Amino acid sequence: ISQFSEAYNKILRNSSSHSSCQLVIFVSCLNIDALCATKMLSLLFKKQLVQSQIVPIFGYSELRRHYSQLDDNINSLLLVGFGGVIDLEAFLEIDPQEQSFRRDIYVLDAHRPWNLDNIFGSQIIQCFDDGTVDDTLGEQKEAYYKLLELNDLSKRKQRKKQIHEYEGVLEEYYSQGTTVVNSISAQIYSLLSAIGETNLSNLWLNILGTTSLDIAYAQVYNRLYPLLQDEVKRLTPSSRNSVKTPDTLTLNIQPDYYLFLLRHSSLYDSFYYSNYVNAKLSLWNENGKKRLHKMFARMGIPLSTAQETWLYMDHSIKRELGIIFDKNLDRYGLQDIIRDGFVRTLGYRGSISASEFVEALTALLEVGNSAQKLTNLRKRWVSNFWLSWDALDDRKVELLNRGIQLAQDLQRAIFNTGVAILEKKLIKHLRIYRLCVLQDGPDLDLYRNPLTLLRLGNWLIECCAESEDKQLLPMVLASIDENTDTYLVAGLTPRYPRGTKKPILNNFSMAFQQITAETDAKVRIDNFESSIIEIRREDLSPFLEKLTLSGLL
Amino acid sequence: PNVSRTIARELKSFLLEYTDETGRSVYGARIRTLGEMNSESLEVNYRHLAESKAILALFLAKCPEEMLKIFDLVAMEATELHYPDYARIHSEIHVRISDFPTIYSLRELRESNLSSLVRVTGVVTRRTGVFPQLKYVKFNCLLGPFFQDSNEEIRVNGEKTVYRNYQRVTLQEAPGTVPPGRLPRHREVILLADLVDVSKPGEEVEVTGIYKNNYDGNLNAKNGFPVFATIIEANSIKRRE
Repeated sequence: ISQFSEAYNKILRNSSSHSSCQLVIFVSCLNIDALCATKMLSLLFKKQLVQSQIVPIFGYSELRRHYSQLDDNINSLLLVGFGGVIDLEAFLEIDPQEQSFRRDIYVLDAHRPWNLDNIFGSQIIQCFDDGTVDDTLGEQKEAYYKLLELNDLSKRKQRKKQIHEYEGVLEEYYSQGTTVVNSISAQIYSLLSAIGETNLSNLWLNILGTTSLDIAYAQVYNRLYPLLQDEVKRLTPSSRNSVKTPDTLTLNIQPDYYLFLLRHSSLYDSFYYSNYVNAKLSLWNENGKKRLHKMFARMGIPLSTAQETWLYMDHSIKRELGIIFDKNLDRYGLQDIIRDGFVRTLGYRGSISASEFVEALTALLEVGNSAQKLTNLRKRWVSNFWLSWDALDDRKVELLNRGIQLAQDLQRAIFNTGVAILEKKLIKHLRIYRLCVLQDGPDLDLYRNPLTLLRLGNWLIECCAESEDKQLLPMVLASIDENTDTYLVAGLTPRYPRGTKKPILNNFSMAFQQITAETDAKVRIDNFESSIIEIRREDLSPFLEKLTLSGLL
Repeated sequence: PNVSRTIARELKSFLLEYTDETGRSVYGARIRTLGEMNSESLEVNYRHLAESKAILALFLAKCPEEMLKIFDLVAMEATELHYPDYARIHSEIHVRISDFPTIYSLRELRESNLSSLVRVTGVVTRRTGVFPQLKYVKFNCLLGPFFQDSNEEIRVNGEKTVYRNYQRVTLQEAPGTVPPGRLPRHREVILLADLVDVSKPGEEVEVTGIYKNNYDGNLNAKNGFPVFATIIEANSIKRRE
């Protein structure tokens, strides 16, 4: 509810000290956006050389272990991606200490709607709600100034009728789907441009941030291109090349493709594993696989030349890469492939597509790495976080490729198993919504991570619906290996075929909390996201039955 | 002859809009198949060609040599209209031409079979390894491209020459079908392009190749007479059958 620059000067005044500082910025959690945000944030701190503590939090339940344990001198705290949904004032408590409260916890979140207790009643925040939903948002505005603090019998009856009158519309609010308005990174950059830093790798961090989520909607991002492209116009390494030159040597616009790993993998394998194309062309089917080859017969690209790594393909095919696709792809309905994208060239190393980089980092997060076992695993993810954090750095590229050799493999897993599902037609159309469960599969170790099931779930909800009449219906998935029937189940959102009228607001967040409040059968919201929960095989089936009814949508 | 060009104008009509089994052109679907497979062998049934007209079928039993060269260029034309490409893929497709009775076996052959496409059948005997043949000649200059040959080469530069794999396989007549008191005579078989490696020793194979001679070749020492060699330049390959 504040100016970004002024919130900045506040976090400046409470900061400096000695033995300074002290602030712990919480990077959270598994979302690439977090990295994108906190890296340019951390670089900004290093600019004024302000000491910081940076914590890789996984579990939402895990945050309590930290904040309740170690805090001493820390008067100014910062947090990322948490608290937009569940309020930490009740969760942490707080317990006001010393107006002009000593500690300011900044909470940065893209999630909506905000918790009601957060924005109004200033204690721990210093909210980041600005500027996306301001709004009004008159529904939260009347939620308090009316409620607080609230012949005489008719005035009591009138008063109470008014109270429930506000409580109904208030109940409409805060019970709702969790949907990201704008990427937190973008706003950190809006905060950053007011201070005056135009830095190139910074901007690349923004591009990374925005393009973190295009796998899932945009939704506003379709109109974020002005806010990026203009900035790309606010700077330039050289008016003209001047090949290369070995330095600056920076990012530029190119006809990029939702196509998967075009530059770091072989072309044919790049269609065959791509996510948008696995749908429209029915590639899980042997009968459709051929249709790809017909694409190549249309392009005049040899099959043998399609099998070869993209660095080494002939030059003629490169110069025709932006034409041939126009000549052909239009006929297959694949006409939405070509985006205007961002590509940063490091020169003699190669170039990297904005999206593919994100595929590298995601790749890093799950691989390349009774409560003791889950804690130890979540711990392994915590360590792995930094292995992924390092790849963002420019000076070490040598491990970034270790991401990509993984990012390929994962797909080779994901695709494979994905097909293993469609052969058995495991989809249960049900009535109100679509649902699935993986009872058996190869290498569930890869599927342990929330984000792995976010991408498999994504390639599957994308596959089932082209569309593909009728009625985009949200999907459900489940997997188990070890940790005694943890059976991780993540919520999902429907995918429109590039024509998106409504955000549609994932409802699993609410539907799960209704069940936690009913019989709560081995239901665990331990994962940071409201869409993804844990379950046991003993209680999963009654849970599934209680999921089927009553349907909130 | 130039008149033969007009024949092309006919056979192209046979190549695409010809239908059978209630619609659904078969040769259109073959061109579509390779096509996607891009295996560069277009396959034309003799039954259908003979069904449309006996005049071309008669041309197959008279002079296959130059007519296949007339024909496959048109096949390349049909693939060109169906897939406006493959200027970059192989730029030649030589047609396979399925069963063509005849059905002369082995030991029954005469001079009457010269220059005329003839089916043969029998067991394969151990085959030579794959040694790229010269075919087309090209250089940066520096005369022009010189096709040589099948098989003379009279009367070398190289820069970028288009090689095509050669393989010579000796086809012996099937042991079961041998008339008593007779030895299993056998003939030389010359495979080309994709037909290579399709064969394996020990197996019976059905070949459509045309028959050839040249060129004495080499005896002139123990014969007594001007006797040519007998070599079947192969066309298609199929398992038995």
